[PDB]
Amino acid sequence: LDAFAKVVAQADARGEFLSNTQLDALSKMVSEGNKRLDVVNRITSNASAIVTNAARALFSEQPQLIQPGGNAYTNRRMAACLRDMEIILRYVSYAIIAGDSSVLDDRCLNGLRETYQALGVPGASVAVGVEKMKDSAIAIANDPSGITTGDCSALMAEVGTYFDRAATAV
Amino acid sequence: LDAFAKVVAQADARGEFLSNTQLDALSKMVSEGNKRLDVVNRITSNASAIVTNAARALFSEQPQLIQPGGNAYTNRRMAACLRDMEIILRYVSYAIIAGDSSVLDDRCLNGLRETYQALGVPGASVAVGVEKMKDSAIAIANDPSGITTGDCSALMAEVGTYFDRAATAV
Amino acid sequence: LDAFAKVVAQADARGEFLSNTQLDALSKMVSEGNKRLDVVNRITSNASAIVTNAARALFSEQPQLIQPGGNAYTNRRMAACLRDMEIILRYVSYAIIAGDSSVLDDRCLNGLRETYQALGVPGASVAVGVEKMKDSAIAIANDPSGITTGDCSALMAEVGTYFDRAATAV
Amino acid sequence: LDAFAKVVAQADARGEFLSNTQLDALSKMVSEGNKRLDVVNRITSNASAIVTNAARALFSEQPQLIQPGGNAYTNRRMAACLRDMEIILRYVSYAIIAGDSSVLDDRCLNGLRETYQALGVPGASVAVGVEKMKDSAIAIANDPSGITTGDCSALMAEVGTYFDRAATAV
Amino acid sequence: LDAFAKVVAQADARGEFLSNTQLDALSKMVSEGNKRLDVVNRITSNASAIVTNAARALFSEQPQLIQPGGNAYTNRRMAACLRDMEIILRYVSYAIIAGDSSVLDDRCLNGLRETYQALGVPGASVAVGVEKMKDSAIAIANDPSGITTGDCSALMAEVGTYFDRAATAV
Amino acid sequence: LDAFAKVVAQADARGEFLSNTQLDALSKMVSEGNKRLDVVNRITSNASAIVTNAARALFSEQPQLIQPGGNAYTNRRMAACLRDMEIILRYVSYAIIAGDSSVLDDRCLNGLRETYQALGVPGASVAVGVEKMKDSAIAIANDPSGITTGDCSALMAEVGTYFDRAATAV
Amino acid sequence: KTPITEAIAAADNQGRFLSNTELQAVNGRYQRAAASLEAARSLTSNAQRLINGAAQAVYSKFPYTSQMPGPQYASSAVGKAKCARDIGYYLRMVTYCLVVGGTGPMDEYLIAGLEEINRTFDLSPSWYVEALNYVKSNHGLSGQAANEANTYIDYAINALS
Amino acid sequence: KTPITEAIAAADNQGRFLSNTELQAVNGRYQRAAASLEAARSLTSNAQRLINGAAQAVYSKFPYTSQMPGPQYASSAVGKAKCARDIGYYLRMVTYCLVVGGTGPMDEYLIAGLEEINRTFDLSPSWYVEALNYVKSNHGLSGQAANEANTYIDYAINALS
Amino acid sequence: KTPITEAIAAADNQGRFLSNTELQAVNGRYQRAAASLEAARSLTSNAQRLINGAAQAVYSKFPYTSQMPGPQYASSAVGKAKCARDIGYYLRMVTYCLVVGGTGPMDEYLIAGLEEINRTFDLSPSWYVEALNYVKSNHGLSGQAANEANTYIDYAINALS
Amino acid sequence: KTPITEAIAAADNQGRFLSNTELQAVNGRYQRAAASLEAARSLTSNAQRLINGAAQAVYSKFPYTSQMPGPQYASSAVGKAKCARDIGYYLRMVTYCLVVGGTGPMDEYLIAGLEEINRTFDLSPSWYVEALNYVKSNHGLSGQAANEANTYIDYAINALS
Amino acid sequence: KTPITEAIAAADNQGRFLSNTELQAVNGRYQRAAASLEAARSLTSNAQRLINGAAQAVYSKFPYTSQMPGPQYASSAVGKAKCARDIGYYLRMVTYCLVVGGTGPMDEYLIAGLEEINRTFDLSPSWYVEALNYVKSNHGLSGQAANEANTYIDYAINALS
Amino acid sequence: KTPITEAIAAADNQGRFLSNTELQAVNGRYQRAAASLEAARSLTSNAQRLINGAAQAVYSKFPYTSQMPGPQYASSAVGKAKCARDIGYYLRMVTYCLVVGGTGPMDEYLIAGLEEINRTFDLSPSWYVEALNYVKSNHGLSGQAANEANTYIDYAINALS
Ligand SMILES: *C(=C)C1=C(C)C(=O)N/C1=C\C1=NC(=C\c2[nH]c(/C=C3\NC(=O)C(C=C)=C3C)c(C)c2CCC(=O)O)/C(CCC(=O)O)=C1C
Repeated sequence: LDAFAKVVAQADARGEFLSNTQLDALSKMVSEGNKRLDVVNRITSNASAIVTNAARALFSEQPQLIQPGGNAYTNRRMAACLRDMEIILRYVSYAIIAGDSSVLDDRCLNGLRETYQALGVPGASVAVGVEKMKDSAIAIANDPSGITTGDCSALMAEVGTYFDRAATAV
Repeated sequence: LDAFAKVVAQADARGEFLSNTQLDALSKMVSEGNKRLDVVNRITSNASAIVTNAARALFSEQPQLIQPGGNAYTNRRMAACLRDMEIILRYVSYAIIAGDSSVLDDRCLNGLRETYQALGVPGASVAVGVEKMKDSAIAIANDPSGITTGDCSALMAEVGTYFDRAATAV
Repeated sequence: LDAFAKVVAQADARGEFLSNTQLDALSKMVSEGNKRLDVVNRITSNASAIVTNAARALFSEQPQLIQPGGNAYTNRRMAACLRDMEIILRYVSYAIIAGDSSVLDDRCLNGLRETYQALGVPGASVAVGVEKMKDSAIAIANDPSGITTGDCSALMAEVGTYFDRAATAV
Repeated sequence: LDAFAKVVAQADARGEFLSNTQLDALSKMVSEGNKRLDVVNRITSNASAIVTNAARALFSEQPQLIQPGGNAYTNRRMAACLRDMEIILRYVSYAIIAGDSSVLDDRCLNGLRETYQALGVPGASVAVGVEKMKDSAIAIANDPSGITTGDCSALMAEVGTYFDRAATAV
Repeated sequence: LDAFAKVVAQADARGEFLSNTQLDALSKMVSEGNKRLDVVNRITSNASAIVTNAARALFSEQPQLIQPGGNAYTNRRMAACLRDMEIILRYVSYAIIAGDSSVLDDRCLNGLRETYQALGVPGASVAVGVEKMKDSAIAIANDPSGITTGDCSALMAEVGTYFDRAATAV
Repeated sequence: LDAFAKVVAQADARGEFLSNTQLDALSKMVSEGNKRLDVVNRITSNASAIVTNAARALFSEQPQLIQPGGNAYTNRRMAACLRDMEIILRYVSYAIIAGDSSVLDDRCLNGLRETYQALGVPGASVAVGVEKMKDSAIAIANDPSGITTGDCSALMAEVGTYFDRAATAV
Repeated sequence: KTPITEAIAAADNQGRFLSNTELQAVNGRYQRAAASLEAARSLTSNAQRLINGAAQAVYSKFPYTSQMPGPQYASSAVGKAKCARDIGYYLRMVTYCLVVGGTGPMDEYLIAGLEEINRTFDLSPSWYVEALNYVKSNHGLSGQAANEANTYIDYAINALS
Repeated sequence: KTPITEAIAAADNQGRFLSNTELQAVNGRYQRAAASLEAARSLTSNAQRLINGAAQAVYSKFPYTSQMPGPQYASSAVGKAKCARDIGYYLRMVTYCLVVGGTGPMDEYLIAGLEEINRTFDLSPSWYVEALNYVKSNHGLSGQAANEANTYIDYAINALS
Repeated sequence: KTPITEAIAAADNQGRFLSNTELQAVNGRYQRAAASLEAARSLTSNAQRLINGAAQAVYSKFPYTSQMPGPQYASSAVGKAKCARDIGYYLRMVTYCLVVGGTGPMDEYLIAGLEEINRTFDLSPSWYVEALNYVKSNHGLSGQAANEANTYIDYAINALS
Repeated sequence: KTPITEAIAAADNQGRFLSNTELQAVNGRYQRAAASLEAARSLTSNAQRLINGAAQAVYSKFPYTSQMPGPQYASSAVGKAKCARDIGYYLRMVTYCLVVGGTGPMDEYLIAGLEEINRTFDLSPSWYVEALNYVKSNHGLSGQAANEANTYIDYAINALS
Repeated sequence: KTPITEAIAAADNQGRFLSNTELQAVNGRYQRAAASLEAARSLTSNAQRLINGAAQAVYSKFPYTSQMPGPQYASSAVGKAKCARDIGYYLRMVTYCLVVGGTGPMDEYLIAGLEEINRTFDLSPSWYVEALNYVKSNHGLSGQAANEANTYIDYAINALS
Repeated sequence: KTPITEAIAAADNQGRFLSNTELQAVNGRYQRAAASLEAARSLTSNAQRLINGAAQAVYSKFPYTSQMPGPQYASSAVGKAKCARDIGYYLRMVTYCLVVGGTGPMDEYLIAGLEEINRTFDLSPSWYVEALNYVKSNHGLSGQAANEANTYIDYAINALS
């Protein structure tokens, strides 16, 4: 679901047209559309740096992860770890454009905790990485330079919720 | 299994030839063959009407099924519902030609209760539909018009058991 | 894993080079290599006889297995039974060349007990067959005729462990 | 290719940036974009009628096509014939949105003449159908009612070329 | 096609019902049905002997085929050769039950000459094998012993044509 | 085929055992085995340098290949070109270990000329690249340093033939 | 598709000679053929009457089909001819099914594409169901010949429902 | 399915972040949304009138639908209520398409299974085509709002033809 | 596998009701069943005599099978009992095929794995071919009952050849 | 690949006409094109200056690239020309992306095979990242034109990181 | 199939140069080749004696094979020649396996199709097992040459069991 | 992956016992193992010296790696430790390859993911190529021990080129 489909699905189950209030709320989402696109573009455009800097900071804080025997030791496991960070960032970016967390939940977060537990991936450490990405992604998305000045505080709170949702799920 | 294979399978597990009594029972099934074929032909030849009339009667009695939010609301769910009625009728017809319920049990009824429970399909309502089909199918199969007069009471009881088996399974 | 890979895997998890003692142990395995190859060749070269004679002895001791209703009755079940004996012998031979039971455990024995229980295959009877193969395989492998005389007692004990592992697993 | 990609591909093969003149031509295509979208929408929105009316007129003029033994006789062949009319209309509509015939040529028209010859489909009759669709599609696309008045003569000529290309190809 | 379908296909292309004369011809085919089934059963029931005896006679007459370097030398090529003899016999038997050679032509004989030429299979030698099978198959099918005495001369001529068709095709 | 299989295949077609002279020739190939393995190892161990240096020299001599519009322009085409050089080197190395060109002919060179012609790949330029690889591969394989001194002139001539075969094929 | 080609196809799919099961299946067809061919002969001999009567039955049941303007209706000479033609097609297909012993001819020549055609040309399946019901009610067949005819007529009705 | 979920699905299918192409696609939707939402508000505000009028338009065009006995017809109170209900469903689906910016809601809730339902229950697609045409002729929209509404109405008509 | 389960399987594979072709196929079986069941009753009533005679026919044709030492031969009491047991299995399978109307029982219980078993245990197919030929020559059946029995006996012989 | 060909491809993959969603997607491109084409014109007009400056920025950041012997370095006239050529390729690709409205040209002509080429020829991705950063810092674009240019420059940087 | 072609095939299947593992595998063959080629030379030099003796060993073990009428037996001049020919084929195949260093020649020329041929022509695998056992008992090889010969002879015996 | 597990895998993939070809392959490994294990012992005994020297060789060849600020460089204590650690990893992997007789350990623990890691962290493959070349030039091995070591070192170099 996107935010628009979510309301439609609820309405259909009730056999109802959307109300004027509901239509107005959707119009409001549209009016905030440029800002939402800027958020997605800024995060996407800085994706490699967001992931890499967060991963580097994670391994610096938790050196055990990379020492022999650690879960991110070997290039194959390191690559898988970097891939997971990117995957989470990617699905968070999808949730942002959608204005809804359903894609993040359904295709990424559902069952992930159990997947990690079965593999021996330290979920708590993934959450640290995710929270590091949250901070850098928001700082980038909300950068006042090179953009028409305006208020994106609501969007930044929403973006935060998606990152937090991911961190909680692991 | 068909009725013939059922006896053979039991005999093989015992390493035994069929007895004369068993052979006579199979000969009796053969002698009733024309009647059995008429039952299958009559049900098949009226399949669309049997399903449609039963479905219409079901939705008339349980209007909730088709109202918005109901399990048979939307054309996709309605089509799936009609399909299930047809599927059950089809497998019942197979059981009739076989003189054995194994195909109905193995390919259709096994796991169906749990399938419906997982999807939210109201199994009890499916059973109402199945019982409606039972009554119309038997009325059609046992119609005295346009056929050499004879006694099909045993067959009609057997046909009833297959429908009942399906209704119980959901 | 083979014996060499096993030590390497343990070392990598510790981030360590193999020690001189470990290297010497591997050199010792290499020096025993000709004997190990003779064991594998002798078992392989007599595989049909090992399986067939063990199966025949099993069915002679447990006639119920082959009587009508028995698990090895019918040519399809008999063929499956002979196939399983061959499969176990094959995986035991792999373990021998590897000097490690991991292939036997991972690809053959894991889940086999439960597989047999679900099918109704008498695992205890399979174990009798496996133990019969053990005795004939070792007698063949350790035959003093037609080979440079030497001591293979350690290898024969090792071979025994693989057969025993298989018997235990069922 | 679309019109934009076509120029880029030619430029890349020469190792050149697009010229200001080329950029201006692309800007002009963009400025005509609303009209182009209206053409595609109008044709799409009337697709069933365009195909059906053209097919009906074709069969009225060439009754042999539908008489027993004729290529469009039987419901399967009739359905295939209607499908081909729709397929051609669809690919023409793609060419319109692209401002380039490459998709029409590459995915639809290439080899079609030989395909029809091998099957016994009368290509000349397909061309009659295509030309009938051309006339009704242009009449619909260029309808002065219910749209901001403006000049679409260039677009209508272009649309004509795509239909003609299809007719020629068969 | 079977003989019945052949007439129907021709009629449909003309938009015509079958004539009474055509219906009578089909009734005649039905009346000869028992004899036709006996032919198919007798050939099928003796298939291994028909193929093997013909192959043995072929190799006896053309010893080059089996000598080293010969096309039927090696067990793989011999098996392929025996398989081809069986395949041809099988498709001939299908043509018999159908009362039409279309299955034999379409699925077996079409392209076979060129297939053999490309592989280096001596088609002329296959034809000798096929003609040997023809003689033994007809002798078996037309055996006066153990069957209700009657005239099958027409059927035997028809059977001959199918074998001859196969021989010609190679 | 390898050199051993080649002789066996010829013998089988004649139904003959290998002669003592033939056996002696095979023994001679075995005695040269260490040298042959050194050739393969040296070429393999320097494969990236052999390909890259040859490609660089080719593009330096034929700058058109890499200029816009040239066949090796774009990173995708450059990668494909480097891949082809590696593929040819790889198949030549297979021919060396086999002492037979059949793998090189069958899996690589057959149809390559026509493949290149259809794509517009300049086969003559590929041949220049192949000949450059020949010279560097032989220089590496025949390097007198770091190896037990001996005569490899026959092997170097043989290696040359495989490279030449590849160059001719394009 | 016929009972015989289906038997051949099953055998061929499994790389084997015809089974005794398949020979029994072909015998089953041969036994039923007397009734089938009787039905075919009768329907054919009465074709014009059945077609004319069936068309009239449709116009009677659905009077608007003779009145409403439009190419999809029998409100023009062309339309009335199209309708009688179609009904004739259905009857002819039934006779073909009877002749070969299965629905193959109807499946290939008529049922494949049926839903597309009826939707595209705005033809109502119910019109054809009435025509088919008229044929059932008026062929005058008895016994197993009637059974055979009605089986194939009912097959067409099921496809239209 | 919506313009946004389609963009996400395309990106995800290729294991990549949203492309600039996909952001432009979402912008395209946002730009069109003013017209779409205007159409939705209007159709909704006029729903009862459009539904009632559309039903009457069908009964007028096809008088037999009010007369002929049978559950498939609007010749009973239940039947008339079913018909108005269905027309309301179509209108509601059109408003949903306008809201999300694509046919997803109509495709999922209405078009999937449509042909089966109409054949099974003997409902004529042409009845619904007339209802939809009435809505086009009577919504009173202008400019791009009218274009948006008519695009989705025409999509339904195409599915029924 | 039986004629009836094969009909059901074909129908089910195509998601459809049993065809008239398949009903004719089942009728074909029912018609043939009188001959099949007669053959089954007779072979069963004469089973011990046929089995004993068949075993003797094999020992007569292949005298070494009574003489040569080894578990694969009938040169021991155990071996003679194994042989008579096997011949009994073949006869029993033939009666099962007659009962169900096809080779299914023989295919599942005997033919699947046959080549592996005969090679593994060094049993010669030709021994069993002689036993089967004895049964054909000595069952004393006539007409279509004889045809049915011989069809299944010949099927086994073909599998062994 | 372009926004328009992607729309066509999606439609064609599903055997359907272009959707209203896809028309909105193409509209989205048309709306963005003013900014894209402005960026393209500007970058093109300033190409030589941007290329020269970018090359110098790389040599400044990585002084060894002008000094170390080897074909992979800009320490020879040939090497310096190769480097400026490559930077020109990147800039030209950016203008192509702006023109078509997506990364298709860069993906096909430059990114496919990039990792192989850079490893094979010992070229450091970081050299190119610096060149691209110079272009961002020096194109002098504003507003959405700057956004468009930077989006494609950043796409290349991401591919190199 | 040979040790070398198997190494090449494995490498090629993975798109890579020969591995050091594969070079070691080829070295392994080269080391074993002295014993293999010694065995081949010896068996070849003694071929007629081994073939004649093996045939006699079979006739001795299975006296009926010289007596029973039928094309499958060595009870005619043609049959005796066929038998000696076949035994010669087996011996020749063993020498080919020794020469190439694996079972490839035997697998391709003899084992593929073996079961079909033996069943079709009523040849007993046990006859050939006795011939092969005679060869093992009479080749007079020692050490690893004997090991090599016996390995391939035993491979054939396993295939026949 | 090892020479032995590859032999087992090939056999298992084909449902068969180990072939004589595969036993020869394992023998080939056993024969080569003396040289391999000698190389492993030597490299291990000299590990610290080889690692320290290799790191210095890289810093000497690429002086900027000691100077430029950034986490990817050996211009900090952490960076210098990372570099020596990595070089130690390469050396350790070489000894593992020598021990098992193939590249399996290096492939699994180091080469899989290598290109991603080097691009992500801005590490130059050429740095590692110099370290590996230092090891070749300084291990002091002779004969086949040197050949074995250099084969695996060259394998790593090829992967980085
Ligand atoms: C030529 C073929 C044969 C020559 C030689 C011989 O003189 N008669 C020829 C065959 C005939 N068979 C006849 C009667 C007949 N055959 C069958 C066998 C089939 N029925 C099917 O259900 C089964 C398939 C599973 C087959 C096989 C049957 C049942 C009959 C009828 C009863 C019988 O007489 O035994 C005849 C007589 C003419 C006829 O009745 O049609 C000939 C001649």
